[PDB]
Amino acid sequence: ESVTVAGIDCGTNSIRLKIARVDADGMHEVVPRILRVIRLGQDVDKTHRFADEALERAYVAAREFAGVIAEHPIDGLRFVATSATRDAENREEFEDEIERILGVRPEVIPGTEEADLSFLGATSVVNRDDLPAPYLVVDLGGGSTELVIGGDGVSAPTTQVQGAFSMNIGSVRMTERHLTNDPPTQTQIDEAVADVDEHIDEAFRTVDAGKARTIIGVSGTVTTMTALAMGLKEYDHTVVDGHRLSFEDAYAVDDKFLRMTRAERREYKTIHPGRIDVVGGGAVVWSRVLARVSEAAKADHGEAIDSFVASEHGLLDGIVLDYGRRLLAQ
Repeated sequence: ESVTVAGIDCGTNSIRLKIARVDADGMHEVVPRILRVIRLGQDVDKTHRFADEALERAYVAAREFAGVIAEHPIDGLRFVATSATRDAENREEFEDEIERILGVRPEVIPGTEEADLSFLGATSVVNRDDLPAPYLVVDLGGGSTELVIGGDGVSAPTTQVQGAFSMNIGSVRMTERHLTNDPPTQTQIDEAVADVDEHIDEAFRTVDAGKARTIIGVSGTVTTMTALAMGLKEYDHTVVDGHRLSFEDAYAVDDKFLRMTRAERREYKTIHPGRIDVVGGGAVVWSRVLARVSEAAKADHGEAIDSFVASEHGLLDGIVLDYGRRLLAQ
């Protein structure tokens, strides 16, 4: 018995579609992730509502997805909406139109549910021979960044969430709020940094991040920076997924690209055209989250974290796996 489900993850910078088969032995890809960087959360941090052109870019993507889904029968579809939709005061209008295009009304899940699913998606395939738990998963999105940590596998299962928090900082939100100059000035960077560390302080009061022995980073910013640190001339998910990057290499690319002009960034084809404008915001968030989790680890059990593993499996996989296994019961 196995159901074939379709999943859509609608974030702040992009919207993704994935369709797969799900049974007792995990999931089996039918349609590997289709990415459309529609920037639906553009200016939402300031305006608190979706812009007309954003809405429209989303409907264009939606209609294409409806087309892809209609090319293979499915037992169900779950459309998940995150940060950008949580903040948009005109979200109902948005949901009303996606509902008539895809048949399903989008779900605006809270920040902790987003973290739970993201942890599921990234942790259901890790190789225990290579990565020691607790697993701390960082989903750095356009508008939100969640920190989720599981058990060490002794006092509690490695797949059971021990702490989860969704911070309201992201690659998009931080760029629009602080990094206004091309390239950003030291003063803008310092203000982005100060804003990020304050959110981390709040997050740490909830998530005991110092228990981490392995940092898994998911989403656009992490994978792109990792691809850049590897010297890739064009993006290639197969080589980035599961790659361990040292903190030294991570701080270095993060800083180079942060301080880079948008014209300079474009020379690197590995960076999706739709991420070039906000990569600076992701660089600052990522570097600070890494530095803070490391310090928290050394204080917790006397060991600093000096690397992280990039993963191409995040919220989407969690969506399709959860929904799938949820249908295989009801």
